[PDB]
Amino acid sequence: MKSNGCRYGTHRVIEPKGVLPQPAKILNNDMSEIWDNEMLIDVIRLNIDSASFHQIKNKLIAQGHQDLEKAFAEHAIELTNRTGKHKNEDTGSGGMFIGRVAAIGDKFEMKEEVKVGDKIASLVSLSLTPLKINKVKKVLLDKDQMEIEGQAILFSSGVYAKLPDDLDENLALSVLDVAGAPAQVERLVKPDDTVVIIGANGKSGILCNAVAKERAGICGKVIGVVRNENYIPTCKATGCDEVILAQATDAITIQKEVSRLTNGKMADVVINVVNTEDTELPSIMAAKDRGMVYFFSMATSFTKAALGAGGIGYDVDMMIGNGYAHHHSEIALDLLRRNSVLMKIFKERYAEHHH
Amino acid sequence: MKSNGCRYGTHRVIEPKGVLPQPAKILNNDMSEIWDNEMLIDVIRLNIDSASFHQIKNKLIAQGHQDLEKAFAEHAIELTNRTGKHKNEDTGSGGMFIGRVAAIGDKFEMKEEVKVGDKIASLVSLSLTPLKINKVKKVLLDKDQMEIEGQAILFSSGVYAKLPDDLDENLALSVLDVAGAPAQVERLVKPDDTVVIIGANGKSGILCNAVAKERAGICGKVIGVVRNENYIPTCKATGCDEVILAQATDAITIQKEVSRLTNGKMADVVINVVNTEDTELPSIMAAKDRGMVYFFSMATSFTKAALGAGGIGYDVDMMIGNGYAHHHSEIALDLLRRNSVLMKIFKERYA
Ligand SMILES: NC(=O)c1ccc[n+]([C@@H]2O[C@H](COP(=O)([O-])OP(=O)(O)OC[C@H]3O[C@@H](n4cnc5c(N)ncnc54)[C@H](OP(=O)(O)O)[C@@H]3O)[C@@H](O)[C@H]2O)c1
Ligand SMILES: [Cl-]
Ligand SMILES: [Cl-]
Repeated sequence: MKSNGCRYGTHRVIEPKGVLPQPAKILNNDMSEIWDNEMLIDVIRLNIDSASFHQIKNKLIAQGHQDLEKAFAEHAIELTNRTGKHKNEDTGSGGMFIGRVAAIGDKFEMKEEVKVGDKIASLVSLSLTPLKINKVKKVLLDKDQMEIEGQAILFSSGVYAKLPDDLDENLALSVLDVAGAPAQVERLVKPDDTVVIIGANGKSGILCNAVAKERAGICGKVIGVVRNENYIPTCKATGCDEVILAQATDAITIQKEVSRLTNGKMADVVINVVNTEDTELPSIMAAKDRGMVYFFSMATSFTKAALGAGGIGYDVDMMIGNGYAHHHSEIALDLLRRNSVLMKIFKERYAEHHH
Repeated sequence: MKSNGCRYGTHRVIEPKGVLPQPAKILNNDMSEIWDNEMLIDVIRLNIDSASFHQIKNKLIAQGHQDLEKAFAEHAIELTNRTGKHKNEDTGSGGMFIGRVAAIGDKFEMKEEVKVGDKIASLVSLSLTPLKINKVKKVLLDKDQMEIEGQAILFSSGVYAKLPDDLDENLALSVLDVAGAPAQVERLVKPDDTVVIIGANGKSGILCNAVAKERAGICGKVIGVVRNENYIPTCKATGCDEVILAQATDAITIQKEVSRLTNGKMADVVINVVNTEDTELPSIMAAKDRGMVYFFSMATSFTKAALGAGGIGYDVDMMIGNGYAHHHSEIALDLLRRNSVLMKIFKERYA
């Protein structure tokens, strides 16, 4: 194993030469030998980023491909062979994965105690991970996941977690992919706050609904936004006091409905968890003056948010959703254990149980 | 005056019929009749964004033509008369306009007090501004300016300011262009904070250096980051206690040098104002734990920031720098009037 390993894994970077793995366009996908403080994982399953999966899927369809599950599998193997990593070349987003530890480097900065063989989750993005895909066993088009056989590198700077034993690996894969959303909502929402959750039926949305109502309290107000009337009971069961039916791209409808529901006061906090483009301005226009707009979505464009707010004279704080926060995996899992409505939904949507 | 006017400009949106003036491709430029909540202005000069004027030029050179200034005019007439606005259809950008108020709507949400015939600067992009161009008088290459004889609409949600009576027109516009940056930094910097300003030598950077030192005060520490050793005196003159020499795209150098100047404590606040790509992680890696990173540059990539920080286990807050903040014009003009060193550099650079 090579000796002088950058904990950020600059030694894997190929192009351009002076940037770190995530902004890098091409990384080193050679698992023949690892560096001194890397880590090798035999990859079970990829959870591609929802904003990315949705963009690739719509790309393959516009390209006219016949068997999406095959077209997607080819899309993965091709891009990972050419770039070294599954980073979407149009959105910049990645995803995460679960696997079994193959090789711990001599100087790997062991955080959580894991030995060779343990089954862990890479909570850092696929947008920075050197990944080799040998075969794609299965594409799950409606769950953003891919069973594969392959290997990936964890740098000593990366975030990882030994899988909980109380849940199945696929439910754990799903909750951990968005564990940063409820952790951040816990910090943003104060008692008596009005919170608007745009994309409230989604995977991170239903966790944010619940945490938002816990934090805002009996006299706070949680408002979900969805475009399918069938989602309304789930949004209310997971925390929403009110639900607006609107396209997340519809700024004028969302602003009028939030205004009506709040006597013109609008929202202290807006949480954006959709996976499509052009929802920046609708998110901004739901916020009270000097309110907080937290963009968790990887379909967010920095330019549409910045110029969207400025163009209409909105002075609101606009945050870039950080998928990492300290203890987020513990905080997310604790939310599931405390909330059985949420645990039931997650198992039904993302786990593979029997009866 | 047409009633039921939308403060956001939707009533002047033609294509697509579901989004706001900014992302829309087609706008209505009929200045024959304005809405009750609008302001008609007589545009004197069009100040196209550098990257847009450095695209209409580098496209017309290919098809030949003549003069280049004579071809930019033709392009703008066609774009504004068809699209309804001067938003580039490739870079998606547009600068600002100066001119004189011609009509004030009855129910218009007046911000700064102006009258008919006052000379205003628009603080929203041309990318959302209904614009009609009757004739171009001159096209100022390399300065990105366009004298015209046209009119433009500001919506009740627009932002504008009257030109100062006590500062050069070009000096004031140059500072109005970046006024959102020092206004927002004075909210983020607390007393005794370590602040790192990446791009400390630029136009918005020296404004941020000064605000950062004022707010952080005698026992705080302001650290500039520049690529060129000739920039150190300017940074110090405008507030940096220290300057780091490094390429903005070099996270590992910047991180080691900030650890050096701070005994490994790093920055409570990192301010990024370089207009160059791949500077997200270099900005993040200068922050201490649970520190704040402010991205003001349009070169920022949302996913590079979000997935940069999460990818390395950095629990820092990251903010999209708004080009607008309440009273930002007055806040930046007052910063210039209070700070003579800053004022002199500005007049020397942009007047
Ligand atoms: N910051 C990070 O590190 C990080 C990590 C993971 C995820 N993310 C981002 O967070 C977002 C949510 O992730 P997720 O796993 O929760 O995704 P998800 O399960 O697919 O949820 C997306 C939700 O958005 C809704 N939606 C999308 N477009 C809409 C529109 N135009 N109008 C109304 N609703 C719309 C969808 O409802 P429909 O059924 O109506 O489409 C769905 O409920 C994604 O953008 C993802 O990229 C970021
Ligand atoms: Cl612009
Ligand atoms: Cl404090």
